[PDB]
Amino acid sequence: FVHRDTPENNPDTPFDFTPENYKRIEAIVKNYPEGHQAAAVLPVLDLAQRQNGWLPISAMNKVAEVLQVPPMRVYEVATFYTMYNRKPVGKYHIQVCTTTPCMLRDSDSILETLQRKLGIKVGETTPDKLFTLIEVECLGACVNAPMVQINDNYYEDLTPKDIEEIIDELKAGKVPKPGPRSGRFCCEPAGGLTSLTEPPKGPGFGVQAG
Amino acid sequence: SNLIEVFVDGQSVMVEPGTTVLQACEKVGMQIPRFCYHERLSVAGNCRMCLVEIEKAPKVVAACAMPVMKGWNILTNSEKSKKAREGVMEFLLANHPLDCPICDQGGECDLQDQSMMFGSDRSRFLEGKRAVEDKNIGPLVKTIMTRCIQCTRCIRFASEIAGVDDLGTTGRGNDMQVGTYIEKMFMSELSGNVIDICPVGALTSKPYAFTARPWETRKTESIDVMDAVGSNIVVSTRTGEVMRILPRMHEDINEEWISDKTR
Amino acid sequence: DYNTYTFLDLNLDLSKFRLPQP
Amino acid sequence: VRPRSDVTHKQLSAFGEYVAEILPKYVQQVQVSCLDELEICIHPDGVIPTLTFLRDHTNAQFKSLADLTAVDVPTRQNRFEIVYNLL
Amino acid sequence: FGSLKDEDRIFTNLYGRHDWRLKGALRRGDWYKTKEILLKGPDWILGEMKTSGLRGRGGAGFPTGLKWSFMNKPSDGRPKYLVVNADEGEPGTCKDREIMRHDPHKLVEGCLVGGRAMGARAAYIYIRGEFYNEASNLQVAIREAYEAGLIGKNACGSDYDFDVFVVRGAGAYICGEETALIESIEGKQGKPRLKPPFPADVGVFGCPTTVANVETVAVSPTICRRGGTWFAGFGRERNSGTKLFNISGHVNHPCTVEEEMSVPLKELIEKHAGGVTGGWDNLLAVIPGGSSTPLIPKSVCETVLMDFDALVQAQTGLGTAAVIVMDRSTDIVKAIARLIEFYKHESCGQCTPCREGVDWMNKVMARFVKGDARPAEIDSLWEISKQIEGHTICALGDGAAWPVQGLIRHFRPELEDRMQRFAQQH
Amino acid sequence: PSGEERCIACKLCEAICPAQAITIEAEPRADGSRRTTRYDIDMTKCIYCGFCQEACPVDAIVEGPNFEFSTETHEELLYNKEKLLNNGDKWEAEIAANIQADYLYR
Amino acid sequence: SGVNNTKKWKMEFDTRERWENPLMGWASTADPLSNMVLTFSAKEDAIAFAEKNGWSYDVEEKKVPKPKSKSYGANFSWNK
Amino acid sequence: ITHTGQVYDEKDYRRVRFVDRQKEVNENFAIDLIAQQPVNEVEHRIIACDGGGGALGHPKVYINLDKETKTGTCGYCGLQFKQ
Amino acid sequence: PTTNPPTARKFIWTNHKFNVSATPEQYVPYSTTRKKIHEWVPPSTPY
Ligand SMILES: Cc1cc2nc3c(=O)[nH]c(=O)nc-3n(C[C@H](O)[C@H](O)[C@H](O)COP(=O)(O)O)c2cc1C
Ligand code: SF4
Ligand code: SF4
Ligand code: SF4
Ligand code: FES
Ligand code: FES
Ligand SMILES: [Zn+2]
Repeated sequence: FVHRDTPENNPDTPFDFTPENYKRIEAIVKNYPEGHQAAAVLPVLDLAQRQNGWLPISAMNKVAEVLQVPPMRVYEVATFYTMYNRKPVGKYHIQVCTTTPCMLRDSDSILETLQRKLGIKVGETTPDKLFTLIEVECLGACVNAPMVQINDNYYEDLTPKDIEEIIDELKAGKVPKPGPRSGRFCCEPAGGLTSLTEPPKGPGFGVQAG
Repeated sequence: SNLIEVFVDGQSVMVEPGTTVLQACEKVGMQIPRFCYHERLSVAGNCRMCLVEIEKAPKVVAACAMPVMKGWNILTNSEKSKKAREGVMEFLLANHPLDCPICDQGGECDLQDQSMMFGSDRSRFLEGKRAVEDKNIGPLVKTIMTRCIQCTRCIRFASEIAGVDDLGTTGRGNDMQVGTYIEKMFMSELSGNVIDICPVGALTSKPYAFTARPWETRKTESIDVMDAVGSNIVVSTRTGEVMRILPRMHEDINEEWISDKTR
Repeated sequence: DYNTYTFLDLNLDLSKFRLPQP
Repeated sequence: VRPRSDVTHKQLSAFGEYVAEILPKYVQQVQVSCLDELEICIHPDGVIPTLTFLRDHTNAQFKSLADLTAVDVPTRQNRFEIVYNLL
Repeated sequence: FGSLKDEDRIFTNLYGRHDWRLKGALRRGDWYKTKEILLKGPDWILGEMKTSGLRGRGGAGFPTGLKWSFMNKPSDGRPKYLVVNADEGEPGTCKDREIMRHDPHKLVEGCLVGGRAMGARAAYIYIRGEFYNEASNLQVAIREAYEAGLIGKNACGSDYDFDVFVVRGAGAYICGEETALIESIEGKQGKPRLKPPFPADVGVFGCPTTVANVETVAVSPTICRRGGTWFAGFGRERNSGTKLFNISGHVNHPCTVEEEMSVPLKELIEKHAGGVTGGWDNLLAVIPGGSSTPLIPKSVCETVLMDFDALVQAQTGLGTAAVIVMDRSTDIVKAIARLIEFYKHESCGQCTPCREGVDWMNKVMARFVKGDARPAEIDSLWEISKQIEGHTICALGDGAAWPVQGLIRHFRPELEDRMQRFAQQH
Repeated sequence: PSGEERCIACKLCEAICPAQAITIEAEPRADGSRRTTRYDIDMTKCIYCGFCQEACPVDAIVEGPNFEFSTETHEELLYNKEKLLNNGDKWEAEIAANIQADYLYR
Repeated sequence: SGVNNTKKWKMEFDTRERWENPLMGWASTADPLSNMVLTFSAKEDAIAFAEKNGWSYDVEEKKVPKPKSKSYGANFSWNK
Repeated sequence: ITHTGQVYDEKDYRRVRFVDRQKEVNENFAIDLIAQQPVNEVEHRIIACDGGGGALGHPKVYINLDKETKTGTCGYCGLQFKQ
Repeated sequence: PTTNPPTARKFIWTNHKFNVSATPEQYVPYSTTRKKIHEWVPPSTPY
């Protein structure tokens, strides 16, 4: 965790919120109590990443100024959490869940599939910088155990082949039907509803007086 | 009024409401082994080396951070509060690099002594250690920070006693390194105090790097003449030439701190 | 389908509704 | 951890009381260390009397003087602490 | 016992099947007595919670009523606040992802119903940043509700004024912790605080605050509607109500279904969800509450029932009630080993016992999977485990120690053999 | 073996010497390494206890086999770093063999 | 941060010449009472030693850290 | 002259000591002898220098060779290692 | 030494010497530390 200034990643890279982004930043600040703008660090820093995936040291510095917070503070938040890249990242940035729940449902296979599918090893990115493979931890969506988070979307309940299919979709074209590419709807009993089979209830039902 | 009575091993000391468990032991005279707690620095609870055992309580409490309550008996030397130290010292030492004959805070270590007094005689960490890249924080403080026990007293002093607010924690897990994210020197007066306040010898003084070793230093108590605050100071002399000037506490004038100029 | 700014921009839209600050 | 027999810490303790009772005019304190060693403490005037009783008493014959020493506690008003160890 | 009726279930929109938007919610009649309830007052609402017997529903199951009550004390000039943690990080938990995504509204009225109970000025919902799409769903739902005037000034016809906000998480399991959610909300690093300044007393921004699992906030409006008794009836004694159960790993149909808490475990997998993959005989072990809780081996599973009292008798925690099941086809030594890897990549490092201790167990656990370590090392990890258990500033160190303790407690012979296997081939 | 003197001036050889014989003062060498500017064993003061051999962490100071170093003048007996380092170079082969034989015991 | 060496009073004689030695550069001292520091439990007893031994004395009052109020809650103050 | 540039001034009289005698110095100087040893190109971020010979060497220490620019140097041997 | 020779380490001497005490090769002890208190040399330029 040390930013050794590099021509690419260093403040020479000027950063400034697009006019629109600044508007967004203002709203973010409004949510928090007045006199507590500092609380908007995480949200604002994220917006910066939205603007530039790299989130260079310059960006961190801008965040600090915008929120009038000590520069170090921005650094601490950035280096603490993990959803912040702090480096250049692939256009797609797929992340494979490898906690025990997923692994127990064979997550490792998916990762291996990706490694050669992508041709790139985990912790590394494709030459075109289209895809960055990362072994991320529990991303929620454990029920659909085999699961990976490509960018923001959550592709779930995927069998090795499915991903290859998805990756191809990503490689040519866009928006490859993000979601559980399986028969189940969300996290329902795969075979058939074990409950909630009957219609939902109605307003006022079994309500105690007042 | 405003005088609770808490028992430290049944000594019925009486303390103002608000006193911490560590403070209650101090007035009886007992001293909780402590790291990350400095009197003039905010309580942080990072080390948890001060765990004590209030009587009739399921878990041990954090001395430096637990408001004492009426009736409590501290059981500072209880078999439990010794396992709670024999097992913490196991951890601080596990990731520690044993270069005590490099660490010029050799005899000035609150971690060997608190280990020689309150910890175990051996080690069980058969696994490998960690190493953290050093930092050129400045021309006065040599940060061989692979020594750091992540006690966050620097980050406090550098924010609370001095208003630098630069030093900060970076990352999570066992590679939380407490060094400036970008390499910006810690340039401020009051800077050298970090040396005196880091109990570990991670960051120490670069001029007084390896000129001496504390048992030898004869210590004469004198007065700061560089500035008109007249801060109290102790001049450490070996075989007749001054080796170091470090602060000695004067409540009213310099309360444990001295300027970068006068040291 | 949602855009990278959905969360933030939607929120800004909600700003008007957002009750007065402390 | 050294092995400690409380037989001695009891025997010696009792003797201490016996000496004290027999020589109450001089014995000020009589303690047994955790190391099973008795250490009657006597007013300086009781030097002659307390020793003689120990050298010549059937229930306490302390014939030889192992050592006579004087620790010096400068803080203590009475600087020296003459200590006589007998066998 | 078990066998809750769909009619008596709380989130009918579970599994979707009904518009998660307001309309579907109106047919659900989720916003039916909200004005009335708030009109009843903070006390009455909190009272219903006590009568309910509703426990935490999140990680440690503290009585909800008493907890919320701790901030029902008079305001000292600082605005009180509501924080609804939706981090949902505990490995195996997709429990919350449902309410948020499928039934966002239930939580919205949960927030204001809960809000007047604590007299909170406003509520901030910390949905994990990972779930970006999930966030998209709730503020659409929150936006609908204000447009309606259900929330905001003149909330649902009540003079009560409550504002609900959504905060972005940033991929941290620890953010979930009660004192650490706050600091992330405060904008500092997500590092828990010590409990002596309790969360109600020192709040976010120094203003009294309270933190609830999203499930806990969501059920409060329906429990007030159905009354504490109806709810309290479903559970067993202290353990009460019906808690959603998420079964993942080595089960024929992994799914999240809400069932009467105190439902027998052998039955949970048997009736809802699906049969243990390979037959109930193929059950090496199951971790009832998620990664933090100790796994229980099959002998106990047939008998044990999912309620917090029964589990604590069993030495395990109901926790998030995430059932992870391990067939006889899994290297548990490696299964638990990745959970310790799950915790070294995640603990904040603020406290000495967790920082070095969790890394120390990770190193020993990796050697244990290989079998390189000798048999005597196994009981050492035990001793390393309890040093971490009682000394940590937060509960995660509590949580890291328990799976290690479970592996040694019931699977000590298997680890010894892995010890033996490597020694033989030299 | 490389040629870097073993002593790193921790100075506990000075601390445990019973006779006050060893005098060590140090400063960071240009390389940046820790080294002793002056290491003086007063052999007339030394009572050859062998604790220094014991205490050294890098085992830089050793009790060498030679016993025949009788000297015409008292000053020759006082030894600075250069004499001891030279003594070390002359007897290193046997010192290494001796330490080789007895280290398992220690 | 240990305070076990700030407990007992000590009386120390005034420091004197420490000239360098020409042959070996060792420090050399002509003052016999230099390294002597006697330890006395209480201020009254130490003053007595100086008076009967005839050495001049200049006692310095003990200065103990003043009580300081600390509470973890403060660090999370609405407005500090 | 000596390891530390200890050279009695042209006027100092301790030079009388060296009159009719050899001022003992060692040709083999460490500052130089360590330099000769080449940087060890290890392939792991952190490596350990036990000192060579284990118990017959120096206290074991781990060096972080992460800094790409510089090379890790054992506070004991002076041996340098680079990744 | 012939049977098992000793380890050579490229600093160890090749010509070992006997007692050089009466001969002029003898150790003459000297302080190896450099000066400590440097002094203000006057100005050589007449004011
Ligand atoms: C490491 C750690 C992670 C946690 N993660 C979560 C979480 O994802 N969701 C949650 O509701 N509670 C979590 N908790 C528990 C919370 O700190 C807190 O006790 C709980 O949210 C209180 O809600 P309740 O009153 O509804 O039980 C976690 C606790 C710890 C120590
Ligand atoms: S700090 Fe320096 S001295 Fe204290 S233990 Fe670590 S290394 Fe040895
Ligand atoms: S540097 Fe010294 S003070 Fe700052 S954290 Fe590391 S140890 Fe504690
Ligand atoms: S000799 Fe051994 S002990 Fe004495 S200083 Fe040099 S290294 Fe440390
Ligand atoms: S472990 Fe992969 S989804 Fe939670
Ligand atoms: S001193 Fe008690 S927490 Fe560090
Ligand atoms: Zn080395």
